[PDB]
Amino acid sequence: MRYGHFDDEAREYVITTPHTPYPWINYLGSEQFFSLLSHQAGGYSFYRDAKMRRLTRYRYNNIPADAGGRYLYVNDGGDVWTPSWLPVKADLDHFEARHGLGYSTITGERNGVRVETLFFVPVGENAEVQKVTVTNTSDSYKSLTLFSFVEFCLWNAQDDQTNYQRNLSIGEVEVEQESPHGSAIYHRTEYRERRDHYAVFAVNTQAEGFDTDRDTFVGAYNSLGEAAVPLKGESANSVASGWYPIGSHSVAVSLAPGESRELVYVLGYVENPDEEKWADDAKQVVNKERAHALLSRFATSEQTDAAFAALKDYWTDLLSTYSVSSNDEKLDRMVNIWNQYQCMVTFNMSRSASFFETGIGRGMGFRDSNQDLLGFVHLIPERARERIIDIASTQFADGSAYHQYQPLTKRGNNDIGSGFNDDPLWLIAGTAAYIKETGDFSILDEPVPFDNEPGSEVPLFEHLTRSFEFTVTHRGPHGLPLIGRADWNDCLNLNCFSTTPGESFQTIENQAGGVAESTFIAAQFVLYGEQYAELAARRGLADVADRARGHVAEMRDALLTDGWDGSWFLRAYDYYGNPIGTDAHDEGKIWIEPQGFAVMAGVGVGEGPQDTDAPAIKALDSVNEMLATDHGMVLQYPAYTTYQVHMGEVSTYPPGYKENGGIFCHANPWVIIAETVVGRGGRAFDYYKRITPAYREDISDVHRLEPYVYAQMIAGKEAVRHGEAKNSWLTGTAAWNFVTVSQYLLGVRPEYDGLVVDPQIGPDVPSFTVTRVARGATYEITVTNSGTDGSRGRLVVDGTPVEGNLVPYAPAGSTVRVDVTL
Amino acid sequence: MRYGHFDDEAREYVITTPHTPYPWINYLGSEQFFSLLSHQAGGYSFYRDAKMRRLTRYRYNNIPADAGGRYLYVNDGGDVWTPSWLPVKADLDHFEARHGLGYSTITGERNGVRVETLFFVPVGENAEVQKVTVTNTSDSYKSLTLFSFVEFCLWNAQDDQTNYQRNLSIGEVEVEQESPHGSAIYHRTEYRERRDHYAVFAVNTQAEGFDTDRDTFVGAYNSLGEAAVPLKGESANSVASGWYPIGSHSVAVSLAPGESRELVYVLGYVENPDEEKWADDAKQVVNKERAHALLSRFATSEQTDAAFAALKDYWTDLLSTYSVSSNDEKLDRMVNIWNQYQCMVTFNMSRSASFFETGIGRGMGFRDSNQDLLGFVHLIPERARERIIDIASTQFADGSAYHQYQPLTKRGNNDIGSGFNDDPLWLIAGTAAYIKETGDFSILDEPVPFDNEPGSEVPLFEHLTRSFEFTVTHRGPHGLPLIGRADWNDCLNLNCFSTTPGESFQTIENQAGGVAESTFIAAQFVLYGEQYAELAARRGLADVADRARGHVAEMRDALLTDGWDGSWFLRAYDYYGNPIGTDAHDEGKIWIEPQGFAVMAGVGVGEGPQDTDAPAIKALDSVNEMLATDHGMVLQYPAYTTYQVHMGEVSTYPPGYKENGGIFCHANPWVIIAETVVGRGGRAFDYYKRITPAYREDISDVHRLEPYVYAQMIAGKEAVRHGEAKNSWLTGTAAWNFVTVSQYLLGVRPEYDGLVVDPQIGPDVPSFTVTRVARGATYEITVTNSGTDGSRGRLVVDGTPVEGNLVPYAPAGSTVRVDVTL
Ligand SMILES: OC[C@H]1O[C@@H](O[C@H]2[C@H](O)[C@@H](O)[C@H](O)O[C@@H]2CO)[C@H](O)[C@@H](O)[C@@H]1O
Ligand SMILES: OC[C@H]1O[C@@H](O[C@H]2[C@H](O)[C@@H](O)[C@H](O)O[C@@H]2CO)[C@H](O)[C@@H](O)[C@@H]1O
Repeated sequence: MRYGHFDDEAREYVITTPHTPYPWINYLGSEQFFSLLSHQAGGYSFYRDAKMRRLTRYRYNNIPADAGGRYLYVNDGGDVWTPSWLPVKADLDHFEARHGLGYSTITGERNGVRVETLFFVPVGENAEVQKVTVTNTSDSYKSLTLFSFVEFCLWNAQDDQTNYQRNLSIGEVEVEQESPHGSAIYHRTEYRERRDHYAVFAVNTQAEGFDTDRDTFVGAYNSLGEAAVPLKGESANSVASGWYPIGSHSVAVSLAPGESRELVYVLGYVENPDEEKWADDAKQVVNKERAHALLSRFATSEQTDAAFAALKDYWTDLLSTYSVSSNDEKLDRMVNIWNQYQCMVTFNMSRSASFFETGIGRGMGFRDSNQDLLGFVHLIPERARERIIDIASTQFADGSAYHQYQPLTKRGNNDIGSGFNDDPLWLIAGTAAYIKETGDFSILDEPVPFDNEPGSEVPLFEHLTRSFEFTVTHRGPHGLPLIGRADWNDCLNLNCFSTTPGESFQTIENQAGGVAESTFIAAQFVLYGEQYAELAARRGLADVADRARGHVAEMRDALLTDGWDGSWFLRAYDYYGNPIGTDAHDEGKIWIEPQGFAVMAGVGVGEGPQDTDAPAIKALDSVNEMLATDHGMVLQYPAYTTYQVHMGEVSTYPPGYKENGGIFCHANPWVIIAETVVGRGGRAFDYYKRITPAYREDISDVHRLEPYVYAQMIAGKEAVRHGEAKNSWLTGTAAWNFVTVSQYLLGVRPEYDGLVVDPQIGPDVPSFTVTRVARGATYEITVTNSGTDGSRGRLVVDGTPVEGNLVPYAPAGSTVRVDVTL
Repeated sequence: MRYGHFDDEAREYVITTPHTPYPWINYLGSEQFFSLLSHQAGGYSFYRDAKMRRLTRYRYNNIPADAGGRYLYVNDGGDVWTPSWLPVKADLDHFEARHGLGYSTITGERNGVRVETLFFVPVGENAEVQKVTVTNTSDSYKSLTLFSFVEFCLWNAQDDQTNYQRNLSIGEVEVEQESPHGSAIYHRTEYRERRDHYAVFAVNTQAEGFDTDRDTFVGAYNSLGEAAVPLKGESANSVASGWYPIGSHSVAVSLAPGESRELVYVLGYVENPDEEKWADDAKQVVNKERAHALLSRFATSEQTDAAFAALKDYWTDLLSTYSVSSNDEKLDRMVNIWNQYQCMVTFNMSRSASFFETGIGRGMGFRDSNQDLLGFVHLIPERARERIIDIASTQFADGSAYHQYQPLTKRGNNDIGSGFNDDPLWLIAGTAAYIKETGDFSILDEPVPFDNEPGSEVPLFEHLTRSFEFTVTHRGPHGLPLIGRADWNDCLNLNCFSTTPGESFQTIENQAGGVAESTFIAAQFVLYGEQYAELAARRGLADVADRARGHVAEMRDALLTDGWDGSWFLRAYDYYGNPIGTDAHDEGKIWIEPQGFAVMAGVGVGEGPQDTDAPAIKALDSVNEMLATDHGMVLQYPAYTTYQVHMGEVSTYPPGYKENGGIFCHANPWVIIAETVVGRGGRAFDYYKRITPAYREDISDVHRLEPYVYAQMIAGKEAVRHGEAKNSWLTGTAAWNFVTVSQYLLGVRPEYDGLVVDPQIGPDVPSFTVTRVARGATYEITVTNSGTDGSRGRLVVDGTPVEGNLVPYAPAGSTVRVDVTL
């Protein structure tokens, strides 16, 4: 199956039909106000946060899945149809949806009329802009009347979705048909309350009608695709007290054959200071200064078109700092465009919102973002520097770290689990990278506070220390670090033991005590121990850059003595000291995570890939023998047939699903560089094209999802719908896979002291040109691949031959030639 | 407008059409497993708790509102229609829905075929039973194939509704078409987990088909009313791994004209002990012992019909202990049947679940139930005695009381507000009543624990004490009690002061400090102070029955000195000591609550109703002048045009809505007995028929709701949709209105020492016969009304004339004649 294709030259994914398997969406807006739009126009919009400021209403778990998005109702002499197809689901002459960078296009054609919409949230404007181009393709005349639809969300998801007792009575909105530039509306529910803000919906034509109550608009005994006003041929011009409010404007267009009209809408998170909140001393009308302007800069096609480019350039500039030329377009589009893109949504989304994220329970994770930053520091160091400090601030003076944080209020959340003992080291992982990208040792000296509590601020370095030493303090009799609530994945909870339903495994209570340990953590800390022992050293804290350096080794050395199976690494030593993931169990002998993660860190790594006396090698050989799937590497194997009380949420999952014998994309990219690390270039790549969606276009139907995005969860060999990927769009895999090709496969990877060129792509890719902007200097890396396992590139920089993996950092505005053969 | 009528003789409300304004529902099941069914069959089912054990999926905020209930798909030679009309919304020949006591009937007729369903949850069976009677009314032959639908809810609402990341992968279910008695299914999602339970769906015929995945059943690009399998003429026999699972069974029926077939379904919260959980040592199949039986007792029409009666009798017995004979059927049906019924749903529902209650955030309230018990002690004292102890147990040794409690785990909840300073006295209000009903001073000596914490248990008396003295400790410079988070209604939060959105006013933080006081509380405590000073006295704690007695008076006396406006009672003294609800403000001078509640308690009450020098009188005169509406008495007046920072959630509401100038039914019945208390019988009644739905049948369209139920919130004079009632079905008004007629209007009201007959019904009702079962003896109260304001009844018990309002308690099996003229 296939439903579209990639148009690289245009930097976009094209879709043939609305009969996609599952709704495929794009993420609009990269700064403060993002919108989510299904190729069906289905989806919704929010400012900063969607838990709290959900501009508009979406309903998951819908029948059919996803009826309800931004819609245009069109009546052609009693004919009502929508190009979104949804909701009316009409017979279309032609249809197509193209995803873009910051935007998407929806175009629909029924009965001699063409409606095309441009969807985009443009830069600087906390508003989703829409540019319509209803064009008439008929010899005859078409005289149409157009209905625009939207369903506001009363600003708050948890309260809105779920709490109707207070909620149905607060829905007051204002109308202003005679607006300066056209005619609009202003959802202001709760504004009389503490709110000093609202949303604006408009069109740039004097609307000859409108509506602001849904039932009024659609009438009872009804569906969306059966909307009542669009069929009546005009608008009931409802006005709302209570219940659910929507925005609409009645518009008619008359167009000679081929004739056309342009219509621009403007949905905006409009907002005022408190003082100028009111147009009254009554305080009964909303200040509309800051919204008149809004719809004011977006009131022609010249401006809407003008904006379209602005961002195009925005992305267009944006992709430069890393790009590629090769034979494997499949590769190219994903690094170049679509993956570097998928990387971005995450920087901003954390894992808050997706179509699998109700984006209520989830703000931004400490762990998901620190790992998210890697994928992003190179997109925009400046923006990134802040996150480090925004995320670091959710740091306890304990060293212990807020599992996550509420995006909007920028404050810690205990809402979803607590006591995850690996978090603390993340800080170092993403952070240490900042500097590699920039050389900015400035951020260490920035002062970062503890828990957001003022007066506590310390240079960000203490946040690196605290977390480093959190482990050192917190480890088990094996010298192995403690798992607590969990290492990485939250499905491994040794200290839970629970038979009473109704309590999530992440909120559920965690029992005091243990001798319990994670080898996945120990692994990470052997990577990051050094991450900070060094940065601390360049600090001139030489005496404490060794202590730190030493604690890794006790730990380096205790991760082979005590976490080794002579074939693979132990998943963990559970609660009373017994192990987990030994060959000594029926189910779950091999767990992929210490495996990939302990080789990236370099543990048990020998002379070459030829040498098989290297635990590195034995360790990967096996995931190869055991975990590895054609679609990717299941988390561990085999999955469970019974509920391991002692472990936690892990076995709750049927076999083949998720953290239970499911392919956890995220876990996968960790192992690849292990292949590269190891020198098994050919293998890694095979892995990377394995869990990779560039190469996804093939069986769009196996996936049922977006062929352009790294989706956590592609179903397991054990499961019936294996090759079933869910939760696309918001997986650290976006950030961790870019990494690999960024830095380990295409081996263009930075350091504090120079740019390191070291490819390991297997023979599949024999030639490429990587251009990476570093420190202002462009590096043009033309490379010759011949594929020897354990082969390496020799560098010839600027015509002269050099030693190292390394290139000296070059003065800006300078352009530098690297040639490396391997 | 009107859409049905009352059929008293049958004890049921009948409906003509599915084109009701808003969905009208009934509550099935009175013990452990209740289901909610819209007359459209729309709704859902749960065991004990619906937050946690939602058997099946409902979606609020649906378009149209409420597509999705229990549905039967019928195909008549390629013709698919549903009698629920919903979801397919087809053209019906004839249609009708009758609500019942514990059940409802849905009957639909299209194209020469008749399908009638009986819906009921029967006694002892934690299952909703369905009895279908597809009958053919045609001269020709109809050969049909029938599809039954249901959409399971993965047991947990908060997790299910909102949390799709883990959720879509756990949906494993089992099928067994060849079941002993017919063919069925067993939603067992999470069962491999801590669950030791599940649900069973069946029919009693070998099903010639089935389905257990929704999309599979309906296919994509689809709605419910456009289900895909019902149209194909057979079932895809889906089986589910992950996603949303449903239950269906393919059934065909062939019937001569007038010929008919009977079909019984059985949806059940089936459950096992842990040990016998498994049919395997594999633990990969669900024990089905306890479910085979389930569908086993319900596998003929003889048993289904047999059960129908059992409960009919159940209610049928149930209404005896209080009933009436009069001219005002309008009155009769509500006391007798429909109100005493509405009373019951509440005992069980608290305010957890309604169609306005997502029934996730809300378990059972301390305050809503204590007040709920009043309405119910007489239905079933035994059941009631436990609640007192179940609810009392959510009592802090502080005296301070858990605002509410999680129904299922039976434990306190801080989820929704905390620090409500009136709660504590509720305990006395409902509890003291227990005894009046029964004489059971046993419950005081029951031992009730504190916070559910063992070892703390004390006779329930300390729970009466604690709460009594909680106030005494907690009062303001006026000697008035403190409001804290709130008195009664949660919209009056003096100590909040908040301009930052996103925090509910009940969870939001409450500021330490105050001189803030509620007069509504003070009022209550003057009613309950005595409630317990006496019970304590009959204890022989005479020395402490006076201290207690005294604290009322300081308080009786401080409620007129300090809470009086010479016209009405002060709503409260706010945070720095300034008052609220004085005639001294533009908005909100008169607040109905101290008014009704301070006259029920008897404060400022004079010689008669003629006397107008009585604050009682001035106080009600005014609510009459100010608050009183044709539809009922708005909470206070006038409502707000601006947000009183100091007050809290109160002004967030537009004028005319809810706790803001909205008719708060609940507040209303408090005042009536004030009229009765006062002697203004004629007025009270006028009030009671005023906010009363018996008399609701009139303009079914003003209400948009169930004409048989007390709905909190009927919109205000100030609001546009005034006469708009929302949130029907779960208002303490059900419990508090029964009270009034129970005890004050029809004046058949109990005490510790005898039965008190004292009507005050105004002249509208000149004659009645009340039969009330007390202490085993039936009391037949034939009464003669002539209506003098301040008139009273003289009693002639058993032919001989007596003095008092009082009748001596009569030895059981005895029947007693009361004649009273007034
Ligand atoms: O476990 C891997 C990754 O999962 C994230 O936790 C999720 C997880 O995705 C899901 O499979 C499980 O069912 O629910 C939890 C909810 O938190 C988490 O964000 C990461 O820390 C973790 O590494
Ligand atoms: O306030 C009266 C009654 O209301 C209940 O609190 C509700 C209330 O119904 C609603 O109008 C407000 O918007 O929300 C709160 C949520 O708790 C409460 O159950 C009662 O205590 C109270 O007397």
